[PDB]
Amino acid sequence: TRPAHAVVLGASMAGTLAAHVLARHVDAVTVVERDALPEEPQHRKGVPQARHAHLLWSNGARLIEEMLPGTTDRLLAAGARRLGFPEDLVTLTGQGWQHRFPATQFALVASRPLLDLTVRQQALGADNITVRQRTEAVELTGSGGGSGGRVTGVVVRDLDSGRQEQLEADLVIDATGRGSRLKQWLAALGVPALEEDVVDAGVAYATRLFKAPPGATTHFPAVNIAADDRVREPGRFGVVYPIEGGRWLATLSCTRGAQLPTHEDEFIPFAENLNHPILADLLRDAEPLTPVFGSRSGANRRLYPERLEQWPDGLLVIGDSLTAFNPIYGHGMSSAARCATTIDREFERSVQARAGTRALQKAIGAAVDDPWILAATKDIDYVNCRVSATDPRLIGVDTEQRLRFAEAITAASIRSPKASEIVTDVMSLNAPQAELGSNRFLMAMRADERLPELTAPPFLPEELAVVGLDAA
Amino acid sequence: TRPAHAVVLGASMAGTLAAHVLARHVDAVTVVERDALPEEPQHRKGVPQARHAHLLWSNGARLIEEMLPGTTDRLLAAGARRLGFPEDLVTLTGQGWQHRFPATQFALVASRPLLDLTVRQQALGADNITVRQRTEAVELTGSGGGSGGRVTGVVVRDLDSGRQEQLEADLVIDATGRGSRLKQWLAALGVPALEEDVVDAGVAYATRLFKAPPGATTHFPAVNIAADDRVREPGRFGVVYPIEGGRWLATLSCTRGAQLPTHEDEFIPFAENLNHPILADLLRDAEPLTPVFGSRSGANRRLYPERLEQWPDGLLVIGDSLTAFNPIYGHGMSSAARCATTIDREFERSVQARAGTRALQKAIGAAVDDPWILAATKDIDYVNCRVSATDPRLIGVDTEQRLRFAEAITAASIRSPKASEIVTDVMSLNAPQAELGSNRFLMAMRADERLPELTAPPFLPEELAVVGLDAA
Ligand SMILES: Cc1cc2nc3c(=O)[nH]c(=O)nc-3n(C[C@H](O)[C@H](O)[C@H](O)COP(=O)(O)OP(=O)(O)OC[C@H]3O[C@@H](n4cnc5c(N)ncnc54)[C@H](O)[C@@H]3O)c2cc1C
Ligand SMILES: Cc1cc2nc3c(=O)[nH]c(=O)nc-3n(C[C@H](O)[C@H](O)[C@H](O)COP(=O)(O)OP(=O)(O)OC[C@H]3O[C@@H](n4cnc5c(N)ncnc54)[C@H](O)[C@@H]3O)c2cc1C
Ligand SMILES: CC(=O)OC/C=C(\C)CC[C@@H]1O[C@@]1(C)CC[C@H]1OC1(C)C
Ligand SMILES: [Cl-]
Repeated sequence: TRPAHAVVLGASMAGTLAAHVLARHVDAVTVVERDALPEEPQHRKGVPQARHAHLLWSNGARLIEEMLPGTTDRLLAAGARRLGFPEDLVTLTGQGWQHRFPATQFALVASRPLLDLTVRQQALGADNITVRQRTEAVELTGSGGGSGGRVTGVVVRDLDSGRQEQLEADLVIDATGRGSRLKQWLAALGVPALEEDVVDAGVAYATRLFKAPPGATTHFPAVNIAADDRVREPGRFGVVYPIEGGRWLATLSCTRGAQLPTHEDEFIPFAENLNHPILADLLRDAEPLTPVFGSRSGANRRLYPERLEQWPDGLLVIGDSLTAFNPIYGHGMSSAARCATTIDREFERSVQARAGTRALQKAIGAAVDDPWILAATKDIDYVNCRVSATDPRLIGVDTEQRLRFAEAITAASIRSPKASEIVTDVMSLNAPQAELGSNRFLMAMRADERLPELTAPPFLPEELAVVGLDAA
Repeated sequence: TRPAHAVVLGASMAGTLAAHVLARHVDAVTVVERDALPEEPQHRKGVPQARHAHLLWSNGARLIEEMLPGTTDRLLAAGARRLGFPEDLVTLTGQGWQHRFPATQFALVASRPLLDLTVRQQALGADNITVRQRTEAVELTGSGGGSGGRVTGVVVRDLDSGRQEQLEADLVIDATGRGSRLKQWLAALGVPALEEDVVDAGVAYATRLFKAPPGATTHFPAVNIAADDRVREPGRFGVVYPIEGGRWLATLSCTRGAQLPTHEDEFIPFAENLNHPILADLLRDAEPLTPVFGSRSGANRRLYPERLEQWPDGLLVIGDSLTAFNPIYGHGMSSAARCATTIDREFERSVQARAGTRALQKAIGAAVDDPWILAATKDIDYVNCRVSATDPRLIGVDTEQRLRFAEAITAASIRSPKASEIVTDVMSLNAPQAELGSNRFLMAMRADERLPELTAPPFLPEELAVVGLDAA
């Protein structure tokens, strides 16, 4: 019969959205969150990635807006900014500067804790959602492997008390992020291991918060230095996004074989050694507000529970636990919104053999293919890249043809409007990566006008005035 | 690599939309249509159903509008009407008259040949679609059976000539309607027979065109008379929709075990023996413009090429040939729009070893599940219904439970606004039928007000003035 009680494990983006949606179809929804959840925008041990820059692409923004009307207006009231792509950015690519064509896509930019709090507020207010903060999921109960295994509940442990308790449920949602022990829990229940694709370029991040020159959060574009020669050299990148409170979030990145700034005095010299020193120039005399924060969670890994015949009934895995991506492309939250979107849209059809949770998990798997195959294609050809994947779209490919086509796509997007719009659709997770091989894109790539090469970064004079620069 | 030439077999609703969509992804697209296609709105031997009432539910209309912008305005320019449900209809159900709540869904109503021509106009004009009229596809070429056979092309026969040239293609789409020889073509090439669910209530139709009282096509609602019972007696129904040209399209229907008006003189007496004589009264002094047209195509059929592992590469089946429904629910065209919509949205992702066509056919099959189980559930329990199906949602269900819930839904839909909106979402193919078992709907069914039972059909006095009637 219908599920009556659902336990969502984890209360970050994936868990929160899935819990809000399940509450519409399930009588009772418990959320099990290890951390205490602040009622003020504040960092916390469970989401350490929140220290680094976070783009909410249009896909995620529009999907969240549909689940939770008013969330965008609430975020912008709080000082968030809607960056239009490519209009509101100064971007250096491997092929040159991006012409700031009129915005055809957008991302919402803000400190991640502000976005998390604003979503929790809109989503977890429901009467039939009980969130148990300071509570840790320890393992899953039930049988597994063979014939017809199912998950019956979850053993949770109060952290402030230390007591343990078995929490029974008809449905269990693992949303415990990239560091999920699902594999451990599954081995405990006697479930055979899952298929796992991995494309790991060894990306790491180093981030500092800065106080921005007055007005730069609204009248100065974001600046991104994303040039790369993947097969010869490890990548080195840098970004400066505006966030709320007149602040600049500056995030530097590299791939395996390169070295990030460990100390504060090494931050600027890394931005100086990029293909253009604009970032070092912008941050030279900005006031630093934090030390350097680091992250090493940059690998593209994807589990395939939809392929496991022994997948236990009543168990779903969403978010970073199901599949996590190279954050340079900023799709983690959008694909979290996708998983909750999919649960909302296939739940009723799936509960009418409990082939309904394996149907849910199958629809969920399809929903996250777009960010997986985008990040895996871009990263697969880096020098030193660790690759362990069965995806035929990656393994049996003529690599030099792949990079020649990669350079063509970038060369078209930076200097031709029709080719730029399609790329932003893919970059904003609103169109599949395969659209860039479509005849439509091939004809835009060939027939559209190509503006001249920008010799200097395309800043408006006003914009250089806001930060006290001119010339290049 | 990508397919280069696609042959769409059939140029009705399914074929035309698929041809327009394939043309966006395929360099060359030929459509093979048996009939000659008129440039003026006219009936034709290939679409004999066009004589009978045709509702374009909101689902189909919005899908067509997105693929072919401007089609809605063109239809209404031609005199079509957008019926708002339930506001613009006078409907008798098994549980009483439907309260004309403000419209929460809509259908486009017009003569089917008018809809056919204006969609062909918007769709087949493309540079890379050549339509060869008066040409019949007779059988398929290629390999087949065992491992992974493929279809190489189609043997076509020029009709005005007697000629018989083979037309090769990378992809072939069977859109030849309910009376397609697909099964013959597949058996000849050695592919095993496909799974087929059928729930056939023996539905037949009898239709007459009438000239409507001046203004009634704009200021008088559609009138729908739907019989109550199913388990004791065959159903007897009638509807009168306004169509373009100040005309009334009147279509009467019954299920197996009843007798339809076969000739002209028993039309009125059949609408006279319905549970309310409003239909016979409305056409008593109207001018009949046609003789009575008949149809016996009322069976719910669903093929499962997504289930056949021996399904030939490069072959797709869409439209009525893939799955056909009891037209009382008016979803055939909406499910055609879905099939081309699904092709358009997963073509690029799937042809990227033709493991892509079997993915397309799986995506298409999912798109047509909603009308299938929306047409099979209502019909499954009719007297005399012949059923041969593997669908667990029909075979393993408590008959009295299905019936008890059916009347509860209708009793709620006719007298409660919140319950009415959800039902119209489902009936207009905008929500899966499983939504009517949702917690959302169950609490709408229980918490929303129930207006008093309507004693008389709910015509406004103004409306009866337009047609010269009064009383009940
Ligand atoms: C450096 C970096 C930059 C990123 N930038 C972007 C970006 O620009 N845009 C974007 O869209 N995405 C970005 N991402 C990805 C994004 O942060 C995640 O995809 C997003 O947070 C969704 O993760 P999640 O909800 O699945 O789990 P997480 O966000 O990782 O959270 C897991 C939650 O589960 C809880 N939990 C864990 N274990 C247990 C347990 N045993 N019991 C109870 N609770 C538990 C944790 O406390 C936490 O609250 C970035 C990621 C990184 C690392
Ligand atoms: C009585 C009745 C009422 C209906 N009412 C509604 C309604 O209210 N709403 C709704 O949405 N749907 C309704 N339908 C269904 C709707 O008519 C169809 O679903 C719709 O026309 C889509 O069909 P199709 O394009 O797949 O094939 P069809 O419309 O049946 O057309 C098949 C085409 O293929 C061609 N063809 C066939 N064989 C060959 C061959 N060997 N070689 C070449 N060409 C060939 C034919 O000439 C024709 O052009 C109704 C159907 C019937 C029978
Ligand atoms: C980096 C490379 O060659 O990999 C292939 C590139 C692909 C598949 C598309 C990515 C776009 O080329 C990028 C990186 C430029 C877009 C940015 O200008 C923005 C701000 C819209
Ligand atoms: Cl991190």
